[PDB]
Amino acid sequence: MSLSRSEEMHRLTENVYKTIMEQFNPSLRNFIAMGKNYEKALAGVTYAAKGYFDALVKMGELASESQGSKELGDVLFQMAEVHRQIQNQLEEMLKSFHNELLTQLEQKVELDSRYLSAALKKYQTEQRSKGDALDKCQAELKKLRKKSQGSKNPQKYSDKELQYIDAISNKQGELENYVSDGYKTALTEERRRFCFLVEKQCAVAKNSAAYHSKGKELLAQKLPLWQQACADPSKIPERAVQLMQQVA
Amino acid sequence: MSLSRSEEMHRLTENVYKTIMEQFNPSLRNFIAMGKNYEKALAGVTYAAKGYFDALVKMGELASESQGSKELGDVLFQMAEVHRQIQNQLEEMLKSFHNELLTQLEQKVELDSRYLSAALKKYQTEQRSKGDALDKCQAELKKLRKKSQGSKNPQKYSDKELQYIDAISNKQGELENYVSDGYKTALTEERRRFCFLVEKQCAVAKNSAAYHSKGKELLAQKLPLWQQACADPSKIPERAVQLMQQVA
Repeated sequence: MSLSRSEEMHRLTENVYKTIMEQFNPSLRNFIAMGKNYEKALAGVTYAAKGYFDALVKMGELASESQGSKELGDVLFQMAEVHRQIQNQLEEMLKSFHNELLTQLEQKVELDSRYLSAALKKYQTEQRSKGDALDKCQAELKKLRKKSQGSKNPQKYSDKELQYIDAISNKQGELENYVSDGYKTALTEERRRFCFLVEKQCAVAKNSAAYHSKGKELLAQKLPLWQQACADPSKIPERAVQLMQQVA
Repeated sequence: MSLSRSEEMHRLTENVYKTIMEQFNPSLRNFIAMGKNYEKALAGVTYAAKGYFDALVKMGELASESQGSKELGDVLFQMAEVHRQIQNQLEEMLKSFHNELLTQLEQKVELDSRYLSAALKKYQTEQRSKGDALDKCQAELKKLRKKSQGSKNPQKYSDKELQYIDAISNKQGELENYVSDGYKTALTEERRRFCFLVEKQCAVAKNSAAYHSKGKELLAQKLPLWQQACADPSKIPERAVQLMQQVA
């Protein structure tokens, strides 16, 4: 009963390590690879966005120097400025994505390769030698019982038999305790790794939220004004109207 | 005066067309090229993000199948879902950036490349023609005024002079109206081009704001729940606590 249940925990414990080594960590390596690709792609946007908003600033310059669209100069400059602020918050999340998520997860899989192997082998080696010491102890008592039973004075050898019964109970206790500790440890190892992944994700999501809220905020202020500014393409500047009046 | 002012307005009108052709359109062509680069960079994020979120879903599956982190499966699945909805808004801005901004601006430069030259030529030709017609009338008056002295019936002379003065002021009105209308038209041409650019950018920014506000909203409501879910990496599942109790 205690044996059955203990051997089951032993199986469960082994399955946990096997699952981390064979499923969790290889899938996590793929997640990391996919994340490096994502980082590469987002970083690619950085450079491209800058030549875009530089080109936009250039149109703002031309507008500044125009005969009748000078107002649209500052509008174009503020469109570029809004981006500059947004793209900066992006770069903040990109730094945290690299430094806090990717680097930390990579360091963790790297450590695990030797750690999990070693931790498993140590568990297996010790669990086995504890079982073996118990088995040997049980065989020793069984021999002693066969000897004492077929003897005129069975009482004589019983003090050693009682001592053997104690040793057996202690060893069985030690084995069961070792197995239940190993099982709690295995579960803790499994859970800490999922939790760390979720923790790292939350960290970048907090940076994404700050990035998006900044984007929303800056556009809410500026967009109605930009929409109003370009709203009348037929608008002649005062100087031009005065000039036309002079030729009249 | 009016003729030197009219000539000045002629200069300013030619300057507008020259500036559009020599500065605005070549700079807009660079802006379009930079836009295409920005577009390809954004397109590169699309499938990189999909690979990353799919890898996150795989981690969610493992968590679902785990011995003691099952509730983190749902957390990981919903991170991918939030990612996906946000990425979907980015794709709508990408769509309109292409279909509306880049496509429509390119259409505009291409029209100018074939026709603006002709609008200028037409204006220049009609302006010169109206200027020649005024010059002719003024010459006729000047010629008449050489035989002004000494003639009989100064009244019949005045009647002739009045016909020439009327012809002149008619031709002068025509030229000056043509030149002020030309100047107003050139200013409107310049302004329309700048306004259209600003208008296209406003349409993209509106899509950007929808994207940012979506990210902020979804993250505002899910993030607290994500942060709490992984807040205890040492939690042992109930079934396991009972298992260990049974043995001991």
